[PDB]
Amino acid sequence: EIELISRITKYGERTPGLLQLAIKQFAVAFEVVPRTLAETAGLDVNEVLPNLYAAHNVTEPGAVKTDHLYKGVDIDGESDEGVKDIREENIYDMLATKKFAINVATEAATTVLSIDQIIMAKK
Amino acid sequence: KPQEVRKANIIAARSVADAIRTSLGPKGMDKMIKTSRGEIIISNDGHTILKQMAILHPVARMLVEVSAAQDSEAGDGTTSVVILTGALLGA
Amino acid sequence: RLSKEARSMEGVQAFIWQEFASALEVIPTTLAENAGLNSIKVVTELRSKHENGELNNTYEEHILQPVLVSTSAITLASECVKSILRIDDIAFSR
Amino acid sequence: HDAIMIVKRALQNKLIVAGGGATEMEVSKCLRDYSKTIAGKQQMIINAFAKALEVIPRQLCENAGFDAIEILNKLRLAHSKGEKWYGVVFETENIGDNFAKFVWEPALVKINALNSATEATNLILSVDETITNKG
Amino acid sequence: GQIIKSIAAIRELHQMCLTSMGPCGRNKIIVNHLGKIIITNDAATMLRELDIVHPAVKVLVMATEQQKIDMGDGTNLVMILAGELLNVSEKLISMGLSAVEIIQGYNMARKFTLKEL
Amino acid sequence: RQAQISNITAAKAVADVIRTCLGPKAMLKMLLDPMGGLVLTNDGHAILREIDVAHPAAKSMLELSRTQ
Amino acid sequence: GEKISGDDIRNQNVLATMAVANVVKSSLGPVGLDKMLVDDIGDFTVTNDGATILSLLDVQHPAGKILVELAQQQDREIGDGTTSVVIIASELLKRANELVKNKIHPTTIITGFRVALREAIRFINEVLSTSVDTLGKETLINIA
Amino acid sequence: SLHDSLSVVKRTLESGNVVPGGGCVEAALNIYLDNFATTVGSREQLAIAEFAAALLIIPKTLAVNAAKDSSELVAKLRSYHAASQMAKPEDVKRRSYRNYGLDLIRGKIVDEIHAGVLEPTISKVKSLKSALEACVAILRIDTMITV
Amino acid sequence: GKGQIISNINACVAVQEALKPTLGPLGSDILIVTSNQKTTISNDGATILKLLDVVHPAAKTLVDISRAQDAEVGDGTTSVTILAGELMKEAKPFLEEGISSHLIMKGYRKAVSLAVEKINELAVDITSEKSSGRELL
Repeated sequence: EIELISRITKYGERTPGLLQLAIKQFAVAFEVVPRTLAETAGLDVNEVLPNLYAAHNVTEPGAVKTDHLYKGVDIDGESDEGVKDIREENIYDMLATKKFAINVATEAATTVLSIDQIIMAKK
Repeated sequence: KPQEVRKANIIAARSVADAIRTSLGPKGMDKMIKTSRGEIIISNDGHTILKQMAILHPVARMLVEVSAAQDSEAGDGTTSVVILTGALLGA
Repeated sequence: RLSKEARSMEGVQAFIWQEFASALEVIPTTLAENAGLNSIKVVTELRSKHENGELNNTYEEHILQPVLVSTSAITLASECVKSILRIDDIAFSR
Repeated sequence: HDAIMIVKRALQNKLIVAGGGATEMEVSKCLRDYSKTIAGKQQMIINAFAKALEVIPRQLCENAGFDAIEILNKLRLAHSKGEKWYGVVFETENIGDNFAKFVWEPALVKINALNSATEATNLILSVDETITNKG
Repeated sequence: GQIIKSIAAIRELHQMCLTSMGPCGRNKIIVNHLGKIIITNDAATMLRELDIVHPAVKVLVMATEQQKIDMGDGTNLVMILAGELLNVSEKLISMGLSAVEIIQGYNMARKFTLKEL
Repeated sequence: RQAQISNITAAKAVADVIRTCLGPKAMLKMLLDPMGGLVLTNDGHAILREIDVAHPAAKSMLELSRTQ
Repeated sequence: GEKISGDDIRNQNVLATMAVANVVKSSLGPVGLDKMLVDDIGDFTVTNDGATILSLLDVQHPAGKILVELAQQQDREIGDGTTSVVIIASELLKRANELVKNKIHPTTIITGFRVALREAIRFINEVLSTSVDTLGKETLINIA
Repeated sequence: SLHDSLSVVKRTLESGNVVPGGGCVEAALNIYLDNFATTVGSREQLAIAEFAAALLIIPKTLAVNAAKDSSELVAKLRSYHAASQMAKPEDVKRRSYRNYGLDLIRGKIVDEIHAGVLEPTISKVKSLKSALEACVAILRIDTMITV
Repeated sequence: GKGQIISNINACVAVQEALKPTLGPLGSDILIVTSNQKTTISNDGATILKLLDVVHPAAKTLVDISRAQDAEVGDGTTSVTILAGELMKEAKPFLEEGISSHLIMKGYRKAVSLAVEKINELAVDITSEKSSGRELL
C-alpha cells in the first residue's frame, strides 16, 4: 500500500481535468493500512510513519532503482531502529489475493457513494 | 418519647466529640472552619475550635463552658476533656 | 483496679463500674491512633507492661503531666455528662 | 501417617519450590533488576507484574490474622540482605527461612499459574471494543 | 446530509475491523439466542453473527463474503480499504465536488493500479 | 481535546462570515442592531468592530485587524 | 453551616489540585506555552509565566487557597521554580488518597515524608559540585 | 541580546553550589529511595516508595510540550541511572557515568552540564522543602465547616 | 470506545474481591444459593465459580482456566484467578496514559519467559548429588 503511493501520485498530474482530485485521494486512502499496524502496536505515529515514506522514497543519482524497496511495516514489540527488511522473514502476498481484493473493494465503496437516498419501512 | 428528645442530643454531642477526637495531640488532624464573615482560621487547639464553631445546639454548648473552665483552672486538657465527656455518653 | 473492685458492689451500680473503666481507655487509644501506630496493638501493650512495673519510658523522654489536669478532667467530665442527661426536654422560652 | 502423606505427593513429581512467599518474593525482586536492563516501555510494565505477585502473600496473612502491611516491609528487609530465601511462618508472625522448616510447594502449580494468569489477563486487554449479542 | 451520517454508521464498525487485522487481532465472543457461543477471529464469519440495522451496512458485508468464497483470504483487506474510501470521499463532499466524478475517478485509478501489479 | 476544537471554531466562525467581504465584487452585509439602524457597508473593518464575541480567540483576531 | 467528613473530603482535595495542576502542566519549563485568563468583565491577558497565573487564579477551596500562598512564597524569594512546586504537591495528594483503601494512617504518611526529606538532602549534598571541566571541555559556552 | 544571555550566566555563577537540572534530581533520587526505604520500614516504607515515584511526573509533563513521548524518556532514563549507582559506592567505574539529563531540543539524552542547563542548589532545596509543607496541611484536614 | 475495556476490568474485580478471602485453608468461605434453594458451603474455588453464572463474556475466561487447573493439577484454582485479576488492576491506569495493549502484553510475556528459567534455577532438584532416592524424602 505504501509503494503504490508514489506511482499513483505520478499519474495524477499526468491526467488533466477534474479527475486529479479523486486520484490524489485514492493514494492517500492506502495510508490506513500502515497506520493501523503502527497504532495498534503501540508505536508512535511521529516516528514509524515518517520513516515509511522515506523508505520507498529516496534520492538515487541514477535512473535504475537501488538500495532496498522491500522495507515494510514492522510490529516491533521489543525494540528496533527504523524499519527492517521483509525479505528476511519471507512474508509475501499472492497476486491473485491482492488483485481480487482491489476490484471488490472498489465496487463496495462505489455503491455507497452512489446512493443519495434510502427508503425504509418498519416490520 | 421524652427520652428520645435527649437521645437526639446525645447523638449530636458524640458527633462533636468525634470531630475533636481527631485533633488530640500534636500529631492530630487539624480542622478547617470558614466563618460567615469570611475569616479562614485553622489550628489543633480544641478551645479555639469550639469557640468559633458557633454551635447552635443547646446541649452541645456545654462543652464550651467546660473547655473554658479547663483552661482557666488546669490550663491543659481542653481536647481530652471533650473525648472523656463523649465516652460516658456513648456508654 | 476498678474492674476488679466492681465485684465488691451490688445491684445496678455495680455494672456502671465496669462501663466506667472502659470509658477511660479512649484517651490512650486516641493517642495511639493519631500517632500512626496500630490502635488495638498499642493498647494491648499498655496492660501488659503496667502489670509488673509501676509508672515506668516517658520519664526518659521528659514527658510530665501534672496531676491536677488528670484530676480536673475527670471532675469536670462528671459534671458535664450529668448536666446533659438531666435535661429531659427543651422548649422555646422568651 | 502424616509423614507418609506429605512425601506421597512428592513421589509423583520431584520438582518442588519453597512456599510461603519465599519463591514469590525472589521472583518479584529479580524482575525489577532485569527490567532495568531493558529499554523502552517494557521496563515499567515488568515492574507492574512484580507488584502483582504480592497479592498472594497478602491474602494469606490477612486470612490468618497477620498484618499484611507490617509483614511486607519486614520480609523485604531480610530479603535484600544476606539470605534471600527467608519465608513467612504460618503459625506465629516472625521472619524465618522456610528452607529450615522444610516447607515445600509443588512447582507445577506455579508454572501453570503464571502461564494461565498472564495469558488470560492479556486476552481481555487485547480487544479495544467488544460487541456481544444477548439472548 | 444522511450521506455523511451513513459513513459515521460504518465508522462505528470501522474501528471494529481495525482491531482485527494485524497480530493484535482478537476473537469476539457472541452469545446466540439459542444458547450457543461462537468464537472466531475471522471478521467475515462475525458478520453473519451480528444483527445489521442499517441496510447500507449489508453492502459491505456482501462484498466481504465474496472474498471468503473465492480466494478465501484477504477479507480484512477488503472491509478496511472500503471503509477508508468513504472517509477520503467525505472531504470531497464538503469541498463541493459531486459524487459522480468521484465514482469516475476511481474507475480510472483502478485500471492504472491493475496494470502496475 | 475539546479546548483545541473550541479554539479553532472560534476564529473560523468569524472568518467564514467575512468571506464575502473580499474583492471588488464583495457582497454587502446586514447586521441587526438593537436600534432601528443597520450597517449597510461591506467593509470588514467596520463590521468586525460591531460584532459581539464570546470566546477570547475571536477577541485576539479583532486586535489583529486593527493593527493590519 | 454544613459540615462534611469521611472519604468525601479526601476526594475533593484530589479533584481540587487536579484542575490546578492542569494549569501549570503545560507551563512547565521554557518549552511551555502562554495561556489566557478570562474574567466576568471580558478582559484577558497573554503571558507565558505560570507564577503570574496563580496570582490571579480564582479557586474556592480550603486546600486550593493553600497553594496560592505557596506560590507567592517562592516568588518573593527565589522567583523561579514555582511551576514545579505545584506539580510535585499535586501528585503527592493523589498517591496519598490511594493509600486509604490500604488502611494507611495519614500521620505515618506525613512522618514518612519528614524522615525521607531530611535524608534526601544529605544524598543531594553528595552529588553537588562546583564549576568544573574548565580545561579540556566547555560548560558556560553552551549556555549562551 | 548579550546582556540577556549574560543574565542567565551571572545568576548561575552567583551561587558556588550548583546542581544539574532537567530531571537529574528527581530521577537519581527515585532509585536511591527504593533500596533506602528498606532501612526504615515499620509501615513507613510504603510512604517512601510513593514519595519517590511521585517525582517522575516532572520529566513526564516536561516532555509533553516538546512533542516527545513521555513514557519512553522517563523509562529509558531510569535504565541509565540504574547501573550508575551500582558501582558508585565501590569507588570504581568503567562505562558508568552520573548526571544523565534530558535534552528536548535535539531529542537525545546528554549530560545537562555540557548541554548548558544549570540551576543553583538553594533554588532546589527550598522548592522541595516548601512543597511538602503545603502537602501536610492538606492531608491533616478531615472536616470542612462552612457557614 | 475505551469504556468497553474499563467495563471488562471492573468485571474481574467484583469476582476477585469475593475470592480474595478464600485464599488459604483457614480463609473465608463463599455461600451461594442456587435457584433450587439448595445452600452449599465449600472452599473450592472451582465450585464457587460454576455457581455464579456470570453473563459477562470475558469473565468466563477465569472460570474456564479454573476448571483446567483443578482437573490436570488440582491445586491453585483460587490463586490463578486472584493473580490474573491483580495483574489486571495494575494495567488499569496504563490505559488512561494512551499506552496500547500490544506493548503491555509483550511486557508481561517477557517477565514470564524470564520466570520459567528462574523457577528452574530456584527449584533444587538433586538425585545422585549429596542425596539419594531415600534421604531426599
